[PDB]
Amino acid sequence: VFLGFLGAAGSTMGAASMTLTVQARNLLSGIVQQQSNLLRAPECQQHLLKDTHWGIKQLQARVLAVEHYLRDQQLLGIWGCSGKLICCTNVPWNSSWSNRNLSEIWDNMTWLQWDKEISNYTQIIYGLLEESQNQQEKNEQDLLAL
Amino acid sequence: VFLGFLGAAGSTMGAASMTLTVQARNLLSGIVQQQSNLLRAPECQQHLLKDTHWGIKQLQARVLAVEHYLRDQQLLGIWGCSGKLICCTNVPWNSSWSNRNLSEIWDNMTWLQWDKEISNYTQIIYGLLEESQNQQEKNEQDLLAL
Amino acid sequence: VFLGFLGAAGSTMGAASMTLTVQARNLLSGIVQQQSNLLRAPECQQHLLKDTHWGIKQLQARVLAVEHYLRDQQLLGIWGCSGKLICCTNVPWNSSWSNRNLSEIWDNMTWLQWDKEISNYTQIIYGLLEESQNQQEKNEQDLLAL
Amino acid sequence: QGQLVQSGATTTKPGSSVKISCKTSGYRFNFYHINWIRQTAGRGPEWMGWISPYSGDKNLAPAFQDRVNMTTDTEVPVTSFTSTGAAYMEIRNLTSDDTGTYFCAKGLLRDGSSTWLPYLWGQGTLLT
Amino acid sequence: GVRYNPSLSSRVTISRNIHERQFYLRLTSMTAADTAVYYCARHCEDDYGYYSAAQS
Amino acid sequence: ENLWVTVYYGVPVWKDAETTLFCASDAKAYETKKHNVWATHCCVPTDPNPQEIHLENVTEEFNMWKNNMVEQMHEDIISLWDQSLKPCVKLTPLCVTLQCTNVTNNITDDMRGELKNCSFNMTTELRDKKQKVYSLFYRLDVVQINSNKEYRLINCNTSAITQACPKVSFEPIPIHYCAPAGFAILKCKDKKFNGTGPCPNVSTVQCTHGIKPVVSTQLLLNGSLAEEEVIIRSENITNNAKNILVQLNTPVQINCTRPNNNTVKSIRIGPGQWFYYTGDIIGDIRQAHCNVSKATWNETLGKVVKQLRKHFGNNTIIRFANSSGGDLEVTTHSFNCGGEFFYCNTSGLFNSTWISGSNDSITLPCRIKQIINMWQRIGQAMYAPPIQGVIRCVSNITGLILTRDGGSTNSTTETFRPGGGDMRDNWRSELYKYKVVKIEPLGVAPTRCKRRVVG
Ligand SMILES: *[C@@H]1O[C@H](CO)[C@@H](O[C@@H]2O[C@H](CO)[C@@H](O[C@@H]3O[C@H](CO[C@H]4O[C@H](CO[C@H]5O[C@H](CO)[C@@H](O)[C@H](O)[C@@H]5O)[C@@H](O)[C@H](O)[C@@H]4O)[C@@H](O)[C@H](O[C@H]4O[C@H](CO)[C@@H](O)[C@H](O)[C@@H]4O[C@H]4O[C@H](CO)[C@@H](O)[C@H](O)[C@@H]4O)[C@@H]3O)[C@H](O)[C@H]2NC(C)=O)[C@H](O)[C@H]1NC(C)=O
Ligand SMILES: *[C@@H]1O[C@H](CO)[C@@H](O[C@@H]2O[C@H](CO)[C@@H](O[C@@H]3O[C@H](CO[C@H]4O[C@H](CO[C@H]5O[C@H](CO)[C@@H](O)[C@H](O)[C@@H]5O)[C@@H](O)[C@H](O[C@H]5O[C@H](CO)[C@@H](O)[C@H](O)[C@@H]5O)[C@@H]4O)[C@@H](O)[C@H](O[C@H]4O[C@H](CO)[C@@H](O)[C@H](O)[C@@H]4O)[C@@H]3O)[C@H](O)[C@H]2NC(C)=O)[C@H](O)[C@H]1NC(C)=O
Ligand SMILES: *[C@@H]1O[C@H](CO)[C@@H](O[C@@H]2O[C@H](CO)[C@@H](O[C@@H]3O[C@H](CO[C@H]4O[C@H](CO[C@H]5O[C@H](CO)[C@@H](O)[C@H](O)[C@@H]5O)[C@@H](O)[C@H](O[C@H]5O[C@H](CO)[C@@H](O)[C@H](O)[C@@H]5O)[C@@H]4O)[C@@H](O)[C@H](O[C@H]4O[C@H](CO)[C@@H](O)[C@H](O)[C@@H]4O)[C@@H]3O)[C@H](O)[C@H]2NC(C)=O)[C@H](O)[C@H]1NC(C)=O
Ligand SMILES: *[C@@H]1O[C@H](CO)[C@@H](O[C@@H]2O[C@H](CO)[C@@H](O[C@@H]3O[C@H](CO[C@H]4O[C@H](CO[C@H]5O[C@H](CO)[C@@H](O)[C@H](O)[C@@H]5O)[C@@H](O)[C@H](O[C@H]5O[C@H](CO)[C@@H](O)[C@H](O)[C@@H]5O)[C@@H]4O)[C@@H](O)[C@H](O[C@H]4O[C@H](CO)[C@@H](O)[C@H](O)[C@@H]4O)[C@@H]3O)[C@H](O)[C@H]2NC(C)=O)[C@H](O)[C@H]1NC(C)=O
Ligand SMILES: *[C@@H]1O[C@H](CO)[C@@H](O[C@@H]2O[C@H](CO)[C@@H](O[C@@H]3O[C@H](CO[C@H]4O[C@H](CO[C@H]5O[C@H](CO)[C@@H](O)[C@H](O)[C@@H]5O)[C@@H](O)[C@H](O)[C@@H]4O)[C@@H](O)[C@H](O[C@H]4O[C@H](CO)[C@@H](O)[C@H](O)[C@@H]4O)[C@@H]3O)[C@H](O)[C@H]2NC(C)=O)[C@H](O)[C@H]1NC(C)=O
Ligand SMILES: *[C@@H]1O[C@H](CO)[C@@H](O[C@@H]2O[C@H](CO)[C@@H](O[C@@H]3O[C@H](CO[C@H]4O[C@H](CO)[C@@H](O)[C@H](O)[C@@H]4O)[C@@H](O)[C@H](O[C@H]4O[C@H](CO)[C@@H](O)[C@H](O)[C@@H]4O)[C@@H]3O)[C@H](O)[C@H]2NC(C)=O)[C@H](O)[C@H]1NC(C)=O
Ligand SMILES: *[C@@H]1O[C@H](CO)[C@@H](O[C@@H]2O[C@H](CO)[C@@H](O[C@@H]3O[C@H](CO[C@H]4O[C@H](CO)[C@@H](O)[C@H](O)[C@@H]4O)[C@@H](O)[C@H](O[C@H]4O[C@H](CO)[C@@H](O)[C@H](O)[C@@H]4O)[C@@H]3O)[C@H](O)[C@H]2NC(C)=O)[C@H](O)[C@H]1NC(C)=O
Ligand SMILES: *[C@@H]1O[C@H](CO)[C@@H](O[C@@H]2O[C@H](CO)[C@@H](O[C@@H]3O[C@H](CO)[C@@H](O)[C@H](O[C@H]4O[C@H](CO)[C@@H](O)[C@H](O)[C@@H]4O)[C@@H]3O)[C@H](O)[C@H]2NC(C)=O)[C@H](O)[C@H]1NC(C)=O
Ligand SMILES: *[C@@H]1O[C@H](CO)[C@@H](O[C@@H]2O[C@H](CO)[C@@H](O)[C@H](O)[C@H]2NC(C)=O)[C@H](O)[C@H]1NC(C)=O
Ligand SMILES: *[C@@H]1O[C@H](CO)[C@@H](O)[C@H](O)[C@H]1NC(C)=O
Repeated sequence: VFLGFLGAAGSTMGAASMTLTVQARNLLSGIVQQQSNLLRAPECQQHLLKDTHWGIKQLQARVLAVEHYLRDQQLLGIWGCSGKLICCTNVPWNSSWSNRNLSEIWDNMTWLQWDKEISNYTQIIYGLLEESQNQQEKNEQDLLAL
Repeated sequence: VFLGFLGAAGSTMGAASMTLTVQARNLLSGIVQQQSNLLRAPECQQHLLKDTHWGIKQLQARVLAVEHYLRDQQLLGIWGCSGKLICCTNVPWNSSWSNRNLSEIWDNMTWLQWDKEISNYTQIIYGLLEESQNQQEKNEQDLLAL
Repeated sequence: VFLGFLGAAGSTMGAASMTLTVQARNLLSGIVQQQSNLLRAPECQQHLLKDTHWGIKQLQARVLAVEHYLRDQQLLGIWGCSGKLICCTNVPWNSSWSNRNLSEIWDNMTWLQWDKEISNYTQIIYGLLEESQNQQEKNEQDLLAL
Repeated sequence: QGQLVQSGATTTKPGSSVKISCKTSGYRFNFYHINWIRQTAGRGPEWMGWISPYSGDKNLAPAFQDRVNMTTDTEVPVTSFTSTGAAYMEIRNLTSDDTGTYFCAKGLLRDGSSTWLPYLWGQGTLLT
Repeated sequence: GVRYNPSLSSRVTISRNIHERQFYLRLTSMTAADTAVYYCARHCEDDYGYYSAAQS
Repeated sequence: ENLWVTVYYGVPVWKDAETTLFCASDAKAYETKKHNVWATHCCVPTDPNPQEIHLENVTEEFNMWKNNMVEQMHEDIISLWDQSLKPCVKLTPLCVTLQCTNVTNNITDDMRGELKNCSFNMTTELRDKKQKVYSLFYRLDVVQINSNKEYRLINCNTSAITQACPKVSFEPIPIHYCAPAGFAILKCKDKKFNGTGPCPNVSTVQCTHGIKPVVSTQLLLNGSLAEEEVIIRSENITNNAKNILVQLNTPVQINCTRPNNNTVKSIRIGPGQWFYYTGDIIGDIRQAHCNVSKATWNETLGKVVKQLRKHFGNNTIIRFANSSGGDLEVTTHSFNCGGEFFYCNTSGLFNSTWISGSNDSITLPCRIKQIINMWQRIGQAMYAPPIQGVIRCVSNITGLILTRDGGSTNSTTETFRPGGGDMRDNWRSELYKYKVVKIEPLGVAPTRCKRRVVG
């Protein structure tokens, strides 16, 4: 049985990592009903968008949502993890970020307080994540210049 | 020789499966000409978008198209099939959906009447598709908690 | 040390191919600040979008940017290279396109003058790129009809 | 799901030509081939020929190669995946040995090796 | 105005003053059999069924 | 071997965010209302069943004063008001000089110069040749500019005026505010938990509950009631500076009627019949009023002062006798009923042992204005068209808007008067439980696994 959207937000990181598809779905099934415009097709043409800037304003909100999706898919793309929800990398874990052991992290902490504890070094980790790939780019570069 | 956009819609499922790139292209080359705004750049500035809500209305139509693309790419993403056009999964085929044999399906049926015959159980198959991955998520979970 | 956005535009093709992540980032960190709407959330509500079509006009510009991103990710998708920045294909290199050897290309030319020299045959190469996959589609087709 | 109706039976003396009509329904008439087969009384039944309603290409047995003319009426659409049509069969020279039961059939699959193979049959007709 | 009742078809004329916000009925050669109670009633039929709300 | 970073997409992580919400109308189409109701007829229908997903173990900080969902809703209501006022008839030429005389209040009514008889030497076109018509005006709408009984409508030298279309209705309907995908609305479901602080009990929703945009100033009307005990909301500082928000557990009932039997008159002003007015009253001349059961209001005020000394924390002299006013909107309970705008003397409710008692049900005199300046800043005023017949509406009083008079007198002074607070405070009164957050689904963590193989 599945706890529902964001159900494991108070669960251990391992339990939420088991239901990450659940959190992944609310990125799409909020935006499937709005792009549908099936219940919007007939109601006063296109919900009277003439002299109603809330209609455009509403539309701009829909744009922000798909724009955020594109930000996350871009990050998964430049880290070579586009197709997968869980991917391992080559970046070693610098201990200065967090000193907690594996058992304490995955069976004693929630993703919220973890993201709060590591929000300080997120940019650095992303930099290593954008950098580390670059050594794969370079190995492919060796295969390119023969 | 290539039958053209949606050319194999009346062909056997195997023949259309050979030209799925053709149907894939009309998702992009309708929207390349509109994002181009090259023939739109000079014609009365931005096609007079002041006091013309059809211009915004037009724009909202363009938004719906890229929004639908994002729905399909999200589904390919959460099924771990982002990079490929044909991917095999772990979900076994429950016979209650269709009792037809392989030869009758791929060399006697078109994709239209197939999609019509299985539209009843599409949501269930998607649920198994979102669920089955979750066992891969769990195998990666075993590799995570060591 | 990293030359910066588009820094290796005058460098040899090999050097730019080493810093393609740098050029890849300006697709996302221009559009992260605009979708943020954090500095836009409070300034006169939504930057007064009533009786200001520049606001909508501005929004349409943001749409064109994410639309172009979707064009490139679609092309990487239909070439089976979604997850990777460097991918090798099955298409052989027809010599009529360029007669230059590998050393002269990667250690003597920049990406600009290369793209200018090959802009003539880009569509043909894309056609082979959309076609060649189709033989992979067909191998998967052999595995489908058993 | 499909049905193959056949014309009424009739007895004509040898020497003259005749025509059999096989009306279709319950499927896409242009999708499956049309086969004509005879059951000989006193010997083994023999396949006679087949013709594509769509392609129009016809291939007959050498036992009826220059003695049979086939024609396929243009299909009449019914549903999004159901049409109706008419298939006609003809013989030039009649004899007493031509007596026997006749049937019209449709194809099994649309592609593959078993494309023109008879699958769904008609009720049949009797001759002189 | 498309049609009237066939019995009184030639003696009935219904007009519609668009801008005046009204619509009128005319009945010529009034007889004692036409003595009755008259109403004006509205109803909406949609071939499309394509509106913001449901009609009557 | 060592520890390696691993990317996780779709982690339950959120951050405080302000985003653009959108409207949603209940899926009735409101066919029984005859026009559009705050122009929210054209608004996405709610899902037949909303999905509310409880979040076990989750404790999130809320701030109803820093929610901003209030400011967004406020601007939305203002803009809807303007969008419904724009196409209607503007009474710019109607600011001609009026010759008006006083007319007697009845001998059953307090003799006041109220409802003035005004004749118009105004010409509309050449065709009119300065026609003389007469209309009934409430005293508040008109001012005596020059003597000899010469008058003009108030505001006419300051700003324009526009007439609310008669067709459009001001009745507030429930509106569910929804967030787009990638954002979320968090709902605190602890009934007793005060407005702000950490909520141990949190659920997530795609859309909020049905919030009625009730225009009010002194007392909150037709809202939602807090369960169990009533709730009292101030800011952190609490020292004569904020506006006290009160949410009741039991609703009081208030019936407001305008007994005058108004009619219609002076139709055509512009090309075609364009303007409604008040004919002579038919029947008795009675002034508008509202009753509130004296027993229930004394009980409710008692429980209020009990909870005041509760949140206060210290025994102190809490009085209600006094009340102070700025303008008109704070001395009177301003609100809207049936399309007419009522302004009521609340002094009987805010005195000291006012009962006895003296009435079965307390009665409050209410005057009526057809010229109102709610969200009309400086420039555009609105004329509410007259309503034919007698008016009578029954309202739930769910909340209150108060203000302290904090004063370091060693607990001697401490007086609470019914402020006429802004309308945003009304939105805060129903948005206290909701909050907007953005999902940051990207988490990286070490699980000592490496993708050795490439490609
Ligand atoms: C702390 O957090 C927890 C965790 O979230 C909070 O607990 C939640 O509280 C919610 C509100 O109380 C509760 O919502 C319940 O929803 C149930 C199912 O929802 C459907 O039905 C309701 C209406 O219920 C009716 O229909 C269902 C069948 O659909 C019947 O089974 C019921 O018996 C009712 O006949 C719809 O509104 C929904 O849209 C769904 O369709 C309901 O069962 C339940 O209804 C009962 O409580 C209502 C008041 O909340 C009441 O109006 C309703 O009539 C039901 O009351 C029962 O008992 C009375 C007693 O007099 C009787 O007269 C009625 O006939 C009826 O038998 C709720 O609506 C969440 O389910 C719940 N979640 C969990 C996990 O516990 C908690 O509130 C929160 N608290 C604090 C202090 O922080
Ligand atoms: C919100 O936060 C809370 C934190 O408080 C969190 O609660 C934790 O929940 C997780 C799981 O979701 C628990 O983690 C696992 O718990 C396993 C134990 O579960 C069984 O045993 C429980 C203890 O029973 C004892 O007492 C009875 C006598 O009453 C006795 O017979 C038993 O033998 C045992 O000694 C029990 O409570 C539990 O619940 C059911 O059963 C009881 C009756 O026993 C019934 O009363 C309950 O109502 C309920 O029906 C269940 O029986 C634990 O074993 C496991 O550790 C390893 O063992 C298992 C094998 O059993 C492995 O499969 C597993 O992978 C582990 O390797 C693990 O610890 C955790 O203990 C809770 N922590 C608490 C309660 O403090 C919530 O889940 C959070 N929720 C969200 C949504 O985030
Ligand atoms: C729309 O729907 C219709 C359905 O009616 C569909 O038509 C089907 O089309 C598919 C292919 O697109 C066919 O499937 C394959 O057909 C192979 C046969 O093709 C050759 O043979 C045909 C029969 O010729 C017979 O008669 C001649 C005498 O006239 C004789 O010499 C031959 O030996 C043979 O007995 C023939 O019609 C066909 O067409 C060309 O040639 C003829 C002359 O022969 C000419 O008149 C035509 O104008 C045309 O030029 C061609 O010669 C069949 O073999 C194959 O089965 C296996 O064999 C091949 C090896 O040959 C394998 O490669 C293959 O993979 C298979 O394993 C398969 O069945 C199918 O039969 C059609 N069905 C019909 C017509 O009912 C349309 O394609 C659909 N279109 C769309 C866009 O959806
Ligand atoms: C814009 O375009 C220009 C084109 O003009 C381009 O310049 C090219 O830059 C690339 C690299 O970015 C060069 O490619 C490599 O250069 C390697 C040589 O680098 C060393 O040697 C240089 C020559 O020094 C000679 O002279 C000194 C005496 O002064 C002597 O001691 C030396 O032994 C040698 O004989 C030198 O200029 C260079 O620069 C530093 O050092 C000098 C002092 O030596 C100092 O004065 C400078 O200020 C600076 O500090 C450096 O010392 C070359 O070896 C290499 O070829 C192979 O060898 C190396 C191993 O060394 C391998 O690692 C490598 O992979 C190769 O296999 C390669 O050729 C290229 O030569 C430049 N071309 C020129 C200058 O014409 C810019 O980079 C472009 N910029 C952008 C952004 O696009
Ligand atoms: C807080 O919540 C309360 C909830 O009650 C709100 O109070 C409600 O306010 C609304 C809007 O102000 C009221 O709706 C009005 O109801 C009136 C009831 O009138 C009845 O009688 C009328 C006359 O009866 C005669 O005619 C009818 C045919 O029409 C015959 O069947 C009948 O036998 C008689 O011969 C009827 O016309 C009417 O149908 C009722 O039966 C309505 O009169 C009124 O319509 C007026 O207003 C419309 C909107 O502007 C306008 O379009 C119309 O043309 C007309 O002018 C309107 O529907 C609720 O009645 C009222 N609830 C009550 C009183 O319990 C409250 O407003 C809300 N907010 C606040 C701040 O308090
Ligand atoms: C468009 O369509 C309309 C009807 O659909 C046609 O109008 C009809 O015209 C016919 C004539 O062709 C009318 O029929 C005749 O009406 C005469 C007048 O009837 C009125 O007046 C008498 C006397 O005052 C009343 O008693 C009666 O109730 C009517 O009020 C009758 O005098 C005629 O009767 C005689 O002639 C017929 C043959 O025509 C004989 O059979 C009779 O026994 C009798 O001798 C006859 O009934 C008909 O009434 C008209 N329709 C209507 C509804 O009134 C139009 O002609 C047509 N358009 C065009 C251009 O033609
Ligand atoms: C607010 O004030 C208005 C006044 O502007 C009131 O409206 C008036 O209501 C009174 C009733 O109290 C109306 O008077 C009655 O009108 C009836 C209807 O008259 C029309 O219909 C008849 C029949 O077809 C026509 O012949 C006639 O010309 C009208 O078109 C009459 O039938 C009544 O007469 C009967 O009753 C009286 C006693 O009431 C008897 O003395 C008579 O002999 C007869 O038996 C009566 O005249 C009056 O017409 C209304 N005014 C207008 C302008 O229409 C509202 O009622 C009031 N608001 C509320 C809520 O009450
Ligand atoms: C604001 O004031 C209004 C009055 O103008 C008030 O509205 C009324 O509230 C009562 C609730 O006490 C409603 O009556 C109930 O309605 C429900 C819904 O249909 C029924 O299920 C109820 O029947 C059951 O309960 C009765 C006892 O309450 C039993 O006797 C009965 O057999 C059933 O078991 C009951 O009828 C009433 O419908 C409304 N009035 C209108 C017009 O809607 C409102 O409650 C006040 N506001 C607040 C917040 O309380
Ligand atoms: C709602 O109640 C909470 C809890 O009492 C109030 O927050 C408290 O404020 C006091 C004084 O500043 C602090 O001592 C407490 O530590 C606070 N507790 C919490 C949980 O925040 C809050 O100010 C009240 N909000 C109102 C009255 O609007
Ligand atoms: C005021 O409140 C404090 C804290 O609750 C308490 O210790 C003190 O006794 C109270 N004093 C009075 C006079 O109520």
